[PDB]
Amino acid sequence: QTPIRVLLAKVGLDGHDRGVKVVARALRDAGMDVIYSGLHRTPEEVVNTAIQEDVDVLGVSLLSGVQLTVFPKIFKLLDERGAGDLIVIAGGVMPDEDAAAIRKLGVREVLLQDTPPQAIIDSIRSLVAAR
Amino acid sequence: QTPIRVLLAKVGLDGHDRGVKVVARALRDAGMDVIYSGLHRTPEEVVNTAIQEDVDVLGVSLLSGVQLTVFPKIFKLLDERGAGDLIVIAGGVMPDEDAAAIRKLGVREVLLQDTPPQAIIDSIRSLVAAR
Amino acid sequence: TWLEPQIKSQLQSERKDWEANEVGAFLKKAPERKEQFHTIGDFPVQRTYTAADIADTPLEDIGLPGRYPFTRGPYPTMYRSRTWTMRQIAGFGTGEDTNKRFKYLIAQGQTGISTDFDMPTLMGYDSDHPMSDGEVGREGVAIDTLADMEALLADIDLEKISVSFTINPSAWILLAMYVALGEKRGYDLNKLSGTVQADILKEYMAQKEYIYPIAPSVRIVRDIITYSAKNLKRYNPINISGYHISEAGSSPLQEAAFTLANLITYVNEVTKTGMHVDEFAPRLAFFFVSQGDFFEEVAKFRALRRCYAKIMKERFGARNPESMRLRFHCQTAAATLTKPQYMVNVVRTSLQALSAVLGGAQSLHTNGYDEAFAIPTEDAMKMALRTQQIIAEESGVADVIDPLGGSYYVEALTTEYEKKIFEILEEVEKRGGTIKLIEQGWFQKQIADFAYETALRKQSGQKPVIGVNRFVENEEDVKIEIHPYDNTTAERQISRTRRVRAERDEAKVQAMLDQLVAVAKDESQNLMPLTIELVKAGATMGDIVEKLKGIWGTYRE
Amino acid sequence: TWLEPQIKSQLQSERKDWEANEVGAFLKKAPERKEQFHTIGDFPVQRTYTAADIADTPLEDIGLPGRYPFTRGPYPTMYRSRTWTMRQIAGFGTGEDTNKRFKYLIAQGQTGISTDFDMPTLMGYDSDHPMSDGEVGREGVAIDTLADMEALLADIDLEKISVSFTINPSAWILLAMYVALGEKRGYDLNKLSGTVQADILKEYMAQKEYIYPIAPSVRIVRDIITYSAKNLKRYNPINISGYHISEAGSSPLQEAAFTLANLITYVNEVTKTGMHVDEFAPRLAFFFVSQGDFFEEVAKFRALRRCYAKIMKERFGARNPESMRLRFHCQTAAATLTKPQYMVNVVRTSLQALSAVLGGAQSLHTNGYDEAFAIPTEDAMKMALRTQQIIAEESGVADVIDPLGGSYYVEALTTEYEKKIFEILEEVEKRGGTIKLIEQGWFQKQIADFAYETALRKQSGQKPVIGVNRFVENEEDVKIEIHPYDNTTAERQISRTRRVRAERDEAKVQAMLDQLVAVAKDESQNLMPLTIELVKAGATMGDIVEKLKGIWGTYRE
Ligand code: B12
Ligand code: B12
Ligand SMILES: C[C@H](O)CC(=O)SCCNC(=O)CCNC(=O)[C@H](O)C(C)(C)COP(=O)(O)OP(=O)(O)OC[C@H]1O[C@@H](n2cnc3c(N)ncnc32)[C@H](O)[C@@H]1OP(=O)(O)O
Ligand SMILES: C[C@H](O)CC(=O)SCCNC(=O)CCNC(=O)[C@H](O)C(C)(C)COP(=O)(O)OP(=O)(O)OC[C@H]1O[C@@H](n2cnc3c(N)ncnc32)[C@H](O)[C@@H]1OP(=O)(O)O
Ligand SMILES: C[C@H]1O[C@@H](n2cnc3c(N)ncnc32)[C@H](O)[C@@H]1O
Ligand SMILES: C[C@H]1O[C@@H](n2cnc3c(N)ncnc32)[C@H](O)[C@@H]1O
Repeated sequence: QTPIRVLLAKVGLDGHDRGVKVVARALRDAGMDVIYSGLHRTPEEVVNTAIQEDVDVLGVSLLSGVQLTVFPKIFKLLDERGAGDLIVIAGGVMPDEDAAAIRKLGVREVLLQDTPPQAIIDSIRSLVAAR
Repeated sequence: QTPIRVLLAKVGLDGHDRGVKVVARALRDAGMDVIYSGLHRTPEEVVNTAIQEDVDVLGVSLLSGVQLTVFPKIFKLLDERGAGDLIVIAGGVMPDEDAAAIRKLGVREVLLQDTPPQAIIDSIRSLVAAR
Repeated sequence: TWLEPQIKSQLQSERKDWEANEVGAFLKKAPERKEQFHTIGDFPVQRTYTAADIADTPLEDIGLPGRYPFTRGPYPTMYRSRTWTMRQIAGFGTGEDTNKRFKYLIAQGQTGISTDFDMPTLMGYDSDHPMSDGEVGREGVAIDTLADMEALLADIDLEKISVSFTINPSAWILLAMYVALGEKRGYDLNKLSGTVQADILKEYMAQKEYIYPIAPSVRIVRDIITYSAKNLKRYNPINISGYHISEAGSSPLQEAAFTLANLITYVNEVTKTGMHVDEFAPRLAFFFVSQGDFFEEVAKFRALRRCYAKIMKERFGARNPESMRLRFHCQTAAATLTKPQYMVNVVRTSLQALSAVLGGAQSLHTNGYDEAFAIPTEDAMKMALRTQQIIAEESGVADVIDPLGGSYYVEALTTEYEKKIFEILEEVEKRGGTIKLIEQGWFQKQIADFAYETALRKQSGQKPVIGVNRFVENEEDVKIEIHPYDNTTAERQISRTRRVRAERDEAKVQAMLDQLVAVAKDESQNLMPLTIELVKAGATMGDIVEKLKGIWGTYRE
Repeated sequence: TWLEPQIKSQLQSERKDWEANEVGAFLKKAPERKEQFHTIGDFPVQRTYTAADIADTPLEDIGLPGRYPFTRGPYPTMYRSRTWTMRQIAGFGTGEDTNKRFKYLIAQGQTGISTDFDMPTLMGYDSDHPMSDGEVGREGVAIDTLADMEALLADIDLEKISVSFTINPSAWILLAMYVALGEKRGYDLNKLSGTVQADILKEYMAQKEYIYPIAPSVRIVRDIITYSAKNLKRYNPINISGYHISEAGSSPLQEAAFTLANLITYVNEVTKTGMHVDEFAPRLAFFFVSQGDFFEEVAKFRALRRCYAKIMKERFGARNPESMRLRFHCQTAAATLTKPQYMVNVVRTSLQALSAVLGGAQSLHTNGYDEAFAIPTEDAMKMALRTQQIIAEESGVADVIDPLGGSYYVEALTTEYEKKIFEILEEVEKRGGTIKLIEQGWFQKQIADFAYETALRKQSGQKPVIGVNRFVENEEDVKIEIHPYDNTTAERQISRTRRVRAERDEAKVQAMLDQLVAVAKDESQNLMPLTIELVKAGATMGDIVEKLKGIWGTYRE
């Protein structure tokens, strides 16, 4: 019955963290166990942490415009380690068609700029309950 | 060798006269004989004045959006009185296609909003010389 | 005196030093663009203003908002309590057409209704009059009958929203229709908030909408004013206007001063009836432009409020503080907006909207980016409302009253405007009054001179106009949605006017028109009560207007 | 004291009266929206400000522009002599790509060049490094070699236009390339006007672009500063930045104060070399945001100039007046702009541009209406330039210096910011300095708290955001042109980098890298001369960056 374990990640050279720090505080305050990957992590580093830390959800904050390169790499590593049942969500900033293209890859939710933190809390609890 | 005789007109309910008063002063100062029809004149009143006053150019300032109704009426009256050789010019404000449609009716020049007064002086002297 | 003379001396000595040391050295490195800079309204400006420059203006002339002379605002709470009315002009086709736009504008966040009328309506003609041909519902809404106003204001709670009518020589007819509508609807007349522009003096001077000669036309304004004072507690019978004077080509000084000249004429005409200033002055209102010179326009608005307070108190002997507080509607300067690079108008209108807010306007219309092309689209009006809503909600300017108060420059310019305004008002009186000067074409000649100098300055490039004489582009891909004219408007409108005339009691309407001539023949009687009965009975504006031309004649310049 | 105490008493007595009479009566009719109003930066604001509110601020602290403490502006002539630089950011693909945009921006009226770099370049990596994958020329231009800079600045007269580089931990490499380019071109180095952002303290605090630990990274900033002071007379070696602190989620007070905290650290590091403050302080420069609170942002800019003057004179003992005059580049707040109803950003950016101009900025970037979508299009940048050009040429605000000077509100808020800034600067010193507090994450925790409170205020609707929590629309027809990424950028860029490495004297470059380690091992020596020889010799940024990681290591939070 343990709290929802969320890994909030930053992938590539992206140094945008205002949004990710906002989400992190929102979830910790909502009673979740929150792990922040830190800046400048590789997809392999991020995937390894999600598994090692046995998180329920892997949340990727992207503002660098690398989503279409990053997400296929993440899934390729998750399939390899038998971790395809991990809930992968995204946030940040990207075109609508990019949001669509990543959902088609297996991303369960894409909550972009202006998403109120309560909507993020709600979606996570909703995704964890569905599984 | 007499000065260029210009009739500046206002047709219909149009009370916009800032532009027409600017043109009038510009032409008088350029050495032209300028007649101003005054506001709220009919096309028949305007045509009669152009003929009675034996003007070289009939200048219609329009800002009321009636150009497509007014101009056919003016030409119909000018053809009747054997005054088709009268130079008819227009100014004011109208869509580009309206400017085009009146030129197709027989209007020799259309000098709309922002036209510097020197360009108006020049075009008139140019049109009078051409005939 | 508020400034310690030991400090005023220090300031003046220090500046003279700075003009020869720091300023002198820099002007060698790189001189200024002009030997003397001026506002757009031709007032010379200093490099900088210090407290010394405003030492001769007592602090009482600045003071507090909602306290005499009201330089800082007519209300003590201003926008911290109630935001200015976001009141956008709407007008085209028939009543039904403009009613659809009212509803759109309300859904987009407008808090007040503004209505612009077509030329026949403005000029006092019915839609089927020969002078109306090709002009019905084109430049604004067509109103011939009370039936059209019912279509216009359909599903609009007149007791819950204010309704403005941009109507002038035929304003009394539209006010009679409004009253008749309010009665029909079972509303309390004293709860009806609204305005009719009505100011005829500015029509002779600038807007050019007139029916009758000056004298009978002023008497109508007077009847509108006296009727409203006694019957419509929450109604604004006039907007003494400067907007049109500016837009006709005037300077901000001519705008301010000529509007005040018109106010004086009106107050004298109303008080001549034995009506005390305090019975109507609280309900008088104004309409000004917010032009391009950001600081000059703010100074002008504050100067107008101060001048108005002083005139009402000192010249008219008003004792009610509301008689001295100037309330005004503002519209951004349409004459500053361009056909080339039209989206750039959004920037121009933002600054002008801000000047109006900093200026303490009660009501504001922001122009559409499509100003130089046609009457606005929904998107253009939506953008004009978003502009206001950003200033009101995101900028913070609404939370501190008269934030520019104390500014050495704004205070000195406010004071310069005041003195220059009084100086003009004095000449008008010395030259024989407003009416005589309107008859001599004195106001109009001054406006025309400024308009011509503006045109020459645009031509030389001395007055920068972006897209016109600066950063000019050969734009080949101009995509703009234009508001279209519905060619069924005339047919649709005449159909209703013809029906109203057919359905009515012809004998009773004709008799009431003969009674109207008798009421008009007595300069002491009010035209309002009978015009209310006429419109109710099925009389058209044309029926009323034409009947009165028989005894009054028509005006021409 | 400048205010006569007999008048200060009158003002305070009169206001207390007005609060109970006019204010008391109106609050009954209609109360205010809030019990206490505040700026966006959480400073409480009064209903109105009078001369009494500013009586405790001496007139010397206001004074005159181009005279100490420079509250009114760093120059005595400001915009009447020279307009602010209209300097728009450009950066994407290869040098050639961004060079085309420079030329477009210049043709549209930009007067200064600004360059934004991609992530590999910002992070110190060459385009073919594994960390660079999918990031080459995406978020800005790719610079690996001096060859790329030649492509970047092709057909650009570096002696006739100023060139800004938004470069940080690898700023010294780009400055070495700029110097090498200037020499190659036969230019006089002392005639090169430009800037490298270089400020690393704000990178740890907010922008997050770092390579090495704090200590060696500050030494690089110091080497940039000392080299420029002795070799580049017209060059700005740093822009001590507040923009990123604000954009990371700070308040205007945290922005102002944390930037000044960083300045103090830098001055101490440079003077420690025995370089007198007056040898470099005149050439120091800053970078601030122009946020949404119109008046607060102006107050903040004037307060920063005053605080800076006082620090340089009193704390550093500067004797050259130029050492006390704060010069700053300004960018409008990108964080205020929206994805929904994006064209409304034009209004937001107009007001923010005006705050920068009224604030006395030396250089200005206005954001594009497409800010929340992607790096800008030509049209979006064109609109941003037209915005500046309208303010400069049509508004008149450029003709009177510090027009808001004297404003009771702006003056009181300027003074409130000053005191609150000094109070923060004092705590930083008491807590052990900037570096220690950066190591404790103290600055970052304060920024994060404001950022979170902003997010919660947006969520509740307490902070109005038009299009987001106010006047929300279900826009289905969103048409926006988006700047695209050229997928040949990586291939094209690596091709050149590989060629530069192939064509060069490998032995000489490797030997020069070993010399660089020896220069870096001596904290007293400057890194600039040898980095200039390296870039000339065909060294890449990666060659230089990687070699130094071997002795310095890398930083991580
Ligand atoms: C603030 C900002 C910055 C700050 C960053 C401060 C910081 N430490 O974070 C500064 C000024 C330093 C900056 C720098 C740069 N920026 Co920037 N920046 C922005 C800006 C204006 C706002 C982003 C922001 O913080 N918004 C507020 C926060 C609260 O929202 P958020 O991040 O969107 O998060 C919300 C949601 O997305 C969601 N959420 C977020 N993460 C997650 C995760 C999960 C799993 C979930 C479910 C939800 C969720 O909840 C949050 C709360 O509502 C944007 C434009 C924009 N509108 O996004 C550009 C933008 C992101 N930046 C951009 C660029 C290009 C840069 C630079 C690369 C410029 C350069 N060449 O130097 C640098 C990069 C610096 C670096 N080291 O990476 C571009 C990106 C282009 C693109 N992707 O197509 C943008 C779009 C601006 C533009 N139009 O050019 N920037
Ligand atoms: C100023 C103005 C007014 C002033 C008029 C003052 C006056 N006495 O003239 C006021 C505020 C009173 C006003 C009122 C109205 N207006 Co108006 N007004 C404008 C505005 C902003 C500028 C016109 C202007 O004077 N420009 C400056 C002068 C110098 O330029 P100009 O007239 O274009 O003249 C130049 C050239 O055209 C040329 N020129 C002019 N005439 C001639 C003649 C010849 C032969 C030649 C060769 C050259 C030439 O040289 C001149 C110098 O460069 C325009 C928008 C616009 N950009 O045109 C709207 C506009 C013309 N008005 C409009 C409307 C609808 C009205 C009203 C009907 C609103 C209402 N329903 O009440 C009223 C009508 C009043 C009336 N009695 O007719 C619309 C017209 C719609 C359309 N045609 O599609 C416009 C386009 C605004 C809008 N977007 O709604 N208005
Ligand atoms: C041809 C071209 O298009 C140019 C044209 O000609 S188009 C012209 C279009 N004209 C217009 O739009 C004119 C509009 N004019 C008006 O609305 C009025 O005559 C006006 C100038 C007096 C302003 O009125 P309005 O917008 O209602 O604002 P205002 O009267 O201040 O506020 C309405 C109520 O709130 C109250 N109020 C406002 N601020 C308050 C405050 N801060 N605290 C307590 N009450 C407050 C007022 O007292 C008033 O109450 P009342 O109805 O009981 O008197
Ligand atoms: C990630 C996000 O995108 C955020 C980012 O990080 S993007 C950051 C982009 N950064 C920038 O654009 C920074 C730009 N910075 C600069 O240009 C400078 O460092 C600066 C702040 C000092 C301003 O410099 P600049 O624009 O050249 O203006 P300024 O120095 O005032 O004027 C240039 C010359 O005119 C002179 N001048 C200006 N006004 C004058 C006047 N009124 N009278 C006489 N001379 C005057 C100056 O003295 C100077 O002469 P000099 O070259 O002989 O010293
Ligand atoms: C002269 C002023 O007239 C206004 N204008 C005139 N008619 C209308 C209308 N029907 N709809 C909206 N605005 C109108 C324009 O906004 C311009 O600013
Ligand atoms: C965070 C800031 O980065 C700016 N920005 C970043 N990269 C570019 C670029 N390549 N071109 C123009 N603007 C850019 C945006 O204007 C934003 O305001």
